[PDB]
Amino acid sequence: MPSIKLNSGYDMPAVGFGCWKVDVDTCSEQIYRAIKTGYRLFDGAEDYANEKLVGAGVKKAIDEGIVKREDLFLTSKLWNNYHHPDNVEKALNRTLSDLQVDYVDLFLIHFPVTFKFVPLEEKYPPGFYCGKGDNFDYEDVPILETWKALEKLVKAGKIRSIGVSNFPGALLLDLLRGATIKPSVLQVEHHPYLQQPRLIEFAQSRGIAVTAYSSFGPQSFVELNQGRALNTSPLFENETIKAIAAKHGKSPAQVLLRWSSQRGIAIIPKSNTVPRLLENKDVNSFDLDEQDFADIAKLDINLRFNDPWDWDKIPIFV
Repeated sequence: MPSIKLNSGYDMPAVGFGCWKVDVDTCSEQIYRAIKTGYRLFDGAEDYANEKLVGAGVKKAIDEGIVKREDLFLTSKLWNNYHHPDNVEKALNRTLSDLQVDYVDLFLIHFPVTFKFVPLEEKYPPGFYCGKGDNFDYEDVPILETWKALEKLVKAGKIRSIGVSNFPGALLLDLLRGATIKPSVLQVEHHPYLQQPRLIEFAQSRGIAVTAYSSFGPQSFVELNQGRALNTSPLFENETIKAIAAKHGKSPAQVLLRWSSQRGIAIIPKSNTVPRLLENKDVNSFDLDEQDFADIAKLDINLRFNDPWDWDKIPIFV
């Protein structure tokens, strides 16, 4: 129901359905199911390797008359091999073709990292393959060159709003100096173990909407192993989160999502189950108070789960 007005003039649903890590074999049906339930924003990306599957679910729902295209907010993200201005449109055309749509509502630069271009006929999506066997290889395309190509695509009608994912403050600040169309959205890893409060305040002060990912902190096998190795509890089991949930008669999941949604940050949880699907859609049924916000703020330990340093020592967050 609630909406964030982007600096581009369009309304972005505050609560969306996250397509990152969705089960491949049920993806189309979950998308359809989610539209039927009332979800309108779908947060996707070229790297998720499921945009055809998302487009088929979307297609089904539009065909049965449940929603019109203009009612949906489809986000995709430009992958790291496609930053050169010759190639940004090739990537975006594949997204649009996969999604079976004529525009996307939001197209983000996925990471400030420039992998060497790989033809889409060779491998798609390429992931960490950079055309040099198992080795990473990079190309010298400044962020602003990519941004200017995105701007061109906005003016060509293929994208409504553009933004960035996984940008630190200094890089976002420098982008703002060269941008003609300002970034509308900043999407970052955001949970009580990685709060980055000055980054949030910065983005919000410039009228940039913030979308959180990984609102639940560690969830994958690897992230929960790290957690155990660090003697750090999963957020669902964290004593502060459980105390606040108990206090409000709510689940830890609901406290985690509300923490963000109450501060005006967009959320895109994986809702892979009809129980989660309905709980995650009604997160705004209670308000955290000032003491809750103070208790949660103490949890910040700068624990970052999504770090290109881990890929190839790429210094994005250093």
